[PDB]
Amino acid sequence: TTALVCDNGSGLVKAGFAGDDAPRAVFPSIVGRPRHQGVMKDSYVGDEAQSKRGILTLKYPIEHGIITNWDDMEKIWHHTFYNELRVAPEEHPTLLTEAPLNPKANREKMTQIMFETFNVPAMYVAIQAVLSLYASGRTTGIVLDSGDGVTHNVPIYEGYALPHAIMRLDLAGRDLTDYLMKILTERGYSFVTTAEREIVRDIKEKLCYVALDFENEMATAASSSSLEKSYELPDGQVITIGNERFRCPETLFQPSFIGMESAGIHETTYNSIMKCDIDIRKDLYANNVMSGGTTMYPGIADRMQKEITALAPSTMKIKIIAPPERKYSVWIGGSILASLSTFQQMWITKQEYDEAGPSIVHRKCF
Amino acid sequence: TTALVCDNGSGLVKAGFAGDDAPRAVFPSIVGRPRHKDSYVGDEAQSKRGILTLKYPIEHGIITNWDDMEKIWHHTFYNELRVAPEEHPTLLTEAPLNPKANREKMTQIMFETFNVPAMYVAIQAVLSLYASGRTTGIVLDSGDGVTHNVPIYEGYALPHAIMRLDLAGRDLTDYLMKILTERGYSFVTTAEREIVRDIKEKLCYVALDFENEMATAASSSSLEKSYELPDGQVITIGNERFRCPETLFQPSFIGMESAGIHETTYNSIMKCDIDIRKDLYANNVMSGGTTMYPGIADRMQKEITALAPSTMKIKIIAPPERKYSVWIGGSILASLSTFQQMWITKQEYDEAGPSIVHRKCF
Ligand SMILES: Nc1ncnc2c1ncn2[C@@H]1O[C@H](COP(=O)(O)OP(=O)(O)OP(=O)(O)O)[C@@H](O)[C@H]1O
Ligand SMILES: Nc1ncnc2c1ncn2[C@@H]1O[C@H](COP(=O)(O)OP(=O)(O)OP(=O)(O)O)[C@@H](O)[C@H]1O
Ligand SMILES: [Ca+2]
Ligand SMILES: [Ca+2]
Repeated sequence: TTALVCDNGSGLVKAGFAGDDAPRAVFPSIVGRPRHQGVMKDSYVGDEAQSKRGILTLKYPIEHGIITNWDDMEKIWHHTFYNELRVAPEEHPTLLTEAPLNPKANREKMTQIMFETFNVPAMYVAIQAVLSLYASGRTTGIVLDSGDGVTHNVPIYEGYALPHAIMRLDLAGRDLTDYLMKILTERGYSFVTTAEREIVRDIKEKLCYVALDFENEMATAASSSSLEKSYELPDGQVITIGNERFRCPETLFQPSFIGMESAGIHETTYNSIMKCDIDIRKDLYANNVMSGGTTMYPGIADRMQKEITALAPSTMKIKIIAPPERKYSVWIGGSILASLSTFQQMWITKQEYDEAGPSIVHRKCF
Repeated sequence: TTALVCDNGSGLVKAGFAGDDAPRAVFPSIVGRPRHKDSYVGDEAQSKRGILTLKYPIEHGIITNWDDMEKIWHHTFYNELRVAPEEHPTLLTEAPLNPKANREKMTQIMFETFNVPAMYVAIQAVLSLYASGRTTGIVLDSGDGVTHNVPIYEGYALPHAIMRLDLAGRDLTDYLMKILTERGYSFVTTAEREIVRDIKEKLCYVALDFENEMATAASSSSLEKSYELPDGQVITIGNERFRCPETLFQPSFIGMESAGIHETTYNSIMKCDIDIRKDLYANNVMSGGTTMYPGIADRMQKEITALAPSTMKIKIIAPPERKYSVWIGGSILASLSTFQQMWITKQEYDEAGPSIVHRKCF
């Protein structure tokens, strides 16, 4: 009996089979329906909704990690089981993930749908950051999770997230793509359409990096061509990318670049640690673990180590852990968790759900 | 707000307040009712035994008489602890392999009969293990009514591997009575049973080599101890001292064909995966009143060494507190910050019902 792991994000669904080192299916968390359906019942999910976007209204059922459109979330889950993983959900225990401050009612609804619409034999809901931390081989540390829609700091002590100390930055991967489009248009190129967004996304993921000292790099890029990289557009046209390589992800450290007054990710990290008890801060500073697609920039751990060092006590041991496989560490932590012997008894079974109802899900220990 | 901890056993209730180092209330787990209405509990039921029919609501650790158990809980709250139970979260304990229906009924009664604001049910052996500073190990819990081995891996009792010996302290008392009577004394009445219990708890010990000690005992008087009876007669107890608890290792002494406590320990380990066997062998924790005999840890060490692979590191931990370690584990646990999260609340119970209790995590 193979368990399933589904990590539902704001931008991407990551789904697959417990025991694997990577999600088998990764696709856009988008549902499309024909314009004016409901005021006048077809629907499309992920790459297909995107490819058929022309007369569909496209929606993201999860916003900042939290499910907000239930009907469309059902379509995402259905598609995930039957089209992407090609499984009968009633044959498999299914681990799902949730965002840092997911309301109880939300968790209960997810639970009801899994058992009553999908008929899963068993399920579990884990905190995304705790899974990432587990994947890094720890039960204590502070997770920076930067995805497509939202960025969170989640301090965890001996297995337990500290909810009072969670910090949020309302910017992540999709904002960085849009800003790369903006500033790259400003050079003289034109990146504005949805096809051009796809290209820009590929540039972001291939050529961007976090500057160790931002002002030294701006100067270098202005002095020399040494920081410049070639890039071939789908049509064979080669173009050149300079300081926008590192200005784009600089937004995480300086959200003012997209007109936001929020604290950059180094500040959210510090702030989150400072909300925690002095007795555990040393442990958190030494176990700063980065996760999510938007932590993937070369140079980001180096830059964070520099910033945290500036904010923290002079003698604090600081360490930033950025695992190569951090892009899907939330999913991989789930894969690990759902595969080990000790967790077998942690699943919530259909019989338990039948006797207790959905609030059974809250009594949870991973 | 102070949480209550009630560890209900077959022979004794141990009850008190979390944060305390020991239970404030320890009394017999007995309810008496007139022979032909009022019921009495514990010491008062005993003082009235001549006009009451006395019953033990818990047998081998499992609650079997529910009306009488409700009387014990009521008396514990109101008369022993002097608390209104609707003002305190309450941690209760349970036997290994306590049935699900039983655990649910306990929960129902706490919320619906005693109106507790919150409660929890913890496995006795897990609490003992926790009190000793461990989350993996094998507990031997020997009480008044039953003996169990409970192997525990990272906080979780492994139910397929739990072993039981249907003899414990009350059996050893009776047996001491019998063999003292055979020596020529006579201990038959209930008054004489209390005397013999005192002798058992004061003068018995577990021999390292039984057959050597018997030979020593017949040889000289060097193992004889004097004991003043309440009336002031001084009697002599000899190989009595160690024959009595030898029953733990040799249940045949009282006509039982079951495995002794060294064999149940070993058998329990061997029902567990090889992956954790070394850690179990190194972390044998003794708990319960009937593990108090001087000599018992050394004798276990010997017996387990003989059964285990010759190279295996063996360690038997017998905390001086072990008579109340279940209770003390509960006290420690219920005082922790992170435990406030783990209580089942009345609102949770109202939403889910009694089956909510099983998703426990202590
Ligand atoms: N190598 C990379 N470099 C930079 N960005 C990347 C890289 N790989 C992925 N990303 C970005 O990461 C984002 C997807 O990450 P992730 O799956 O962690 O987010 P999510 O779970 O969908 O969203 P959220 O956690 O905000 O709800 C996309 O914006 C993607 O463009
Ligand atoms: N020092 C001692 N030496 C020997 N036996 C002792 C000693 N102290 C207590 N006992 C015995 O321990 C028994 C009670 O232990 P405990 O409270 O652990 O049992 P219980 O929880 O009531 O029963 P059970 O665990 O079997 O349901 C009594 O039979 C008592 O005589
Ligand atoms: Ca995510
Ligand atoms: Ca007991």
